[PDB]
Amino acid sequence: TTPSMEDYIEQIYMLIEEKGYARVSDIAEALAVHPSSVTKMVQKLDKDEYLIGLVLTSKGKKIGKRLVYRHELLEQFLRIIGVDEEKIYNDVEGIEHHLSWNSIDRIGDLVQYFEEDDARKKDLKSIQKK
Amino acid sequence: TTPSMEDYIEQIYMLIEEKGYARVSDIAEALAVHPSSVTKMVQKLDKDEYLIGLVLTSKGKKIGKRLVYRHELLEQFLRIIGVDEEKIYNDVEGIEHHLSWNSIDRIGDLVQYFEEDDARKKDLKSIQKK
Ligand SMILES: [Mn+2]
Ligand SMILES: [Mn+2]
Ligand SMILES: [Mn+2]
Ligand SMILES: [Mn+2]
Repeated sequence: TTPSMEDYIEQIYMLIEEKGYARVSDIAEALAVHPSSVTKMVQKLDKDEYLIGLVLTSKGKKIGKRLVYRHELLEQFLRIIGVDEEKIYNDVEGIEHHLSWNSIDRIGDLVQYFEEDDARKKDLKSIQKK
Repeated sequence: TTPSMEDYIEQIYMLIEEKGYARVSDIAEALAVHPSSVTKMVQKLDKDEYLIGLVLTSKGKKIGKRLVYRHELLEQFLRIIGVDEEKIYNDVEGIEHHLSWNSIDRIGDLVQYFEEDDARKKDLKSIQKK
């Protein structure tokens, strides 16, 4: 659909999960945008049936859950392959909305690959040493 | 060094390697943008000393070479993990300029990990089957 719209749904979903609701102020503060800009996006999200304070439609909820899943999987992926922890978040934030579901699912299989045998993680770590 | 600037340097570097030179028209066609947009960017890259008959400076060449390496490595990464070939290019294009060097290097180690022992690739493929 749209990276910005997705980023908003992701943030709105997280806020609802964290607080039980999503205030415009909290959205604007989390995205570091002006509250007026949030107002415009919300009205658009409303028109597109992602939501109706504000409440997500089942359509918006399904997307939010997917976006959180993708963010979490990507952090786990970068963490597993050894990226410095402090750099993981910004990298995930910048690539998460530009990956196809095919890539996401293959990354999921990759994470599973390393999780079923610690020897694989060690072998990968050895390569980093080289 | 914005993502847009990097994408232009990447394209300019590729055109020079492919044809021996980079015409505004070819850059405009490759990026699917208006020539005025290209001109504005080129003037900016000139001001920032990446280029000067578009000719890259050593600064621009170093970056261009890195960007091509990164693009190729990212395609190999998605390829190795099983992403459908047809979807690889668009994914790489959208994430390549949003990954830290730390992530790129660890992805490089990951690619090396699979390339050095095909048994690892087979094991990864078995998981995709589950
Ligand atoms: Mn996001
Ligand atoms: Mn995220
Ligand atoms: Mn690019
Ligand atoms: Mn590229």
